Amino acid sequence: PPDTDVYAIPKVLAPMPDKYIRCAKTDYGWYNVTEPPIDAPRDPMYKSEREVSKVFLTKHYRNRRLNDPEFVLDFEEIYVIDSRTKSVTRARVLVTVPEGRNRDRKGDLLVIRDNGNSFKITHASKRDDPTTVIEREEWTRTRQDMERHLRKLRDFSISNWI
Amino acid sequence: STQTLQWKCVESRTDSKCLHYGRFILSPLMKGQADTIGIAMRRALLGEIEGTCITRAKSEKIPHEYSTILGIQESVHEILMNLKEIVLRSNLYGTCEASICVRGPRGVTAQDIILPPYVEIVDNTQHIASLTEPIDLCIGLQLERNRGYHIKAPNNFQDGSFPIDALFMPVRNVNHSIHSYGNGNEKQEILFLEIWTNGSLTPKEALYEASRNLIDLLIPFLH
Amino acid sequence: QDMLIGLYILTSGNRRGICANRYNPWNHKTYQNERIDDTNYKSMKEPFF
Amino acid sequence: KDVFMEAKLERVPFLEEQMRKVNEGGGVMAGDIDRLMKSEDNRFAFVNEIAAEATAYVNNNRDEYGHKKAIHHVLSNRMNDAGFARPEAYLETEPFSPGPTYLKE
Amino acid sequence: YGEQPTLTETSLYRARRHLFKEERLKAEQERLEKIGPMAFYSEWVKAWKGDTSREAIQKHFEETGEDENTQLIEMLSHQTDREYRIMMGTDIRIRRDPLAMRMREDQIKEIWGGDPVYPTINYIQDPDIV
Repeated sequence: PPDTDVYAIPKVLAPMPDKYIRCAKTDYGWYNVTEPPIDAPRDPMYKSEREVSKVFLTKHYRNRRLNDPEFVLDFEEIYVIDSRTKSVTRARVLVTVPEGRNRDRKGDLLVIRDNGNSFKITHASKRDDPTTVIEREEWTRTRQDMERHLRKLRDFSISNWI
Repeated sequence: STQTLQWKCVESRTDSKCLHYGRFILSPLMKGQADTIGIAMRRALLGEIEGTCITRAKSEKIPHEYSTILGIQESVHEILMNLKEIVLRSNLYGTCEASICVRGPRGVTAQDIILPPYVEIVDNTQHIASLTEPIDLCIGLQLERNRGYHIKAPNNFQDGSFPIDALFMPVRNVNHSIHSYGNGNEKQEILFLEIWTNGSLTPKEALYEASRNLIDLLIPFLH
Repeated sequence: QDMLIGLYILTSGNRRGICANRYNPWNHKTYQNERIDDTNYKSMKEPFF
Repeated sequence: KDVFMEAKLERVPFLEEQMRKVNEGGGVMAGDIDRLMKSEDNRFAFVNEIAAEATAYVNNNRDEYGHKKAIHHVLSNRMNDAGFARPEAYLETEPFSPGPTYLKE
Repeated sequence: YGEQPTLTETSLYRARRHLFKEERLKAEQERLEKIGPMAFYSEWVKAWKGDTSREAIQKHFEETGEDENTQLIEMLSHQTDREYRIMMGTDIRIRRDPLAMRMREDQIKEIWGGDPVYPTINYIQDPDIV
């Protein structure tokens, strides 16, 4: 438990490496910004603390160095450290690149998705714009609400237009 | 009849190298003149003055803006962001060329911008990038000078130039106010103008330029 | 009333979803698609003030 | 070590116009009264002390008050002993007035 | 879906009006580029039986020193008041959608549903009677 001396081995849900692997440490946080009450003058008007919930660990490409001019992350092997239920799992990354097994590792953009579950690898040229991703979920999530709202009308069966 | 029209400045303060504040008072004006003058001069001051700034940048061996290079602590998008707020003073028409060809694990400032003599840098403390590796970088700038409300479409996609679409502001805020006085039979009025400016233009030259550029438009009605 | 309406209109935001785009942004197209990333690059996107 | 040294200290510009409207609206006096009352326990005692000091001011140098508003005089005197320039009696001038009276909106 | 709009299609177009209006306005503006100002500002200027095309405009500019700015001014000189007032709908800051200022009388009459059953001639008076 957070900052406690009582130790216990975690739950293993997948095979783990038995050698020395040089990997990188990630995180998945929200930055809660709840607004606390004001008691005295000059009391803070807002709060902030990270809520890391998933620590992915991505192996280096054949365990290279940090400064050598061949730095590439090995996205095939990624291990997920959950927080809600203490456990370590190996990721199930997917590759849609037509090159398949034989490819250039100097740039293969990795896409993570909902709650650290989906995992895809795509060529770095076809990276989605920041606005397109935001507009994509907004369009999908609000088209369901509009359809749900319009479902109660008597003419919903004979209709069109979205 | 008496006290013909004139302008006088009481407050004129330069805070920093790229900040300029001025306030100006007009002469006895009749009723209603102050509003029209303030509105017209504010509309002219906001955008009428040509502003000289970069528009493009030719980065070599970078195919997309999210392709930050090792040795530079600022991403390519951040390099453009830094090369968006640079201040230049000039009287150019059209365009020119520039370059940044250095190799040193050190800081880079505005002095690195090779410029023709008719474009001069306004500040010297502005930062561009943060080099920390012995690598060679090349960014071919392209200056330009348009009017206030100029709308330009992206072009020249062949060589991989990254648009740095800018504001062309020498001004930053204009604030007009009026005062009025009555001697019992005469409603003498007064105008107050407050001008901020980028730095490539003293905020008194703005008073002259934004009036000349409006008189130029109003003259052809006498033709 | 009046100041409240002014402040509400000021802090009202953009149009979130289907009220800002007629067609879905999934719409696999307009990628400037070819085998290389050397094509027309407009990318209107949004300003980066 | 904490990287917020200057991000929280960058000077806000364009403040010159939001320095004046405080001065003719009585904002400086209003923001000085509360700072004078920031240490007082009972506000009524503070008000009575101010009134008595103003009465003494009127008595000692009678032939000056009627314009200076001796209450403003004592408030300025108390605010002027800890910095806080606060011109005498909070007197207002008309720097640009070749006329007798402003319209006052 | 059929012949008449349903009560759900109307309540959805009520949500997405501005998108279709923007598409119409964008198409109208894009027409100006290909057509040119001379021919575009000729629908509202009747009684000008010219060429209105940026092919013979160049021929006229070769024949006479008038460019593609004085021919436009010359056409915009027999406009008549009513035609100019109607043309003003294409103003850069009024922005009337092209569908509105071109709807037939029949379509406009359907906004309030045809003529009133009780004749309006019973209400109309003359402002200069005793």
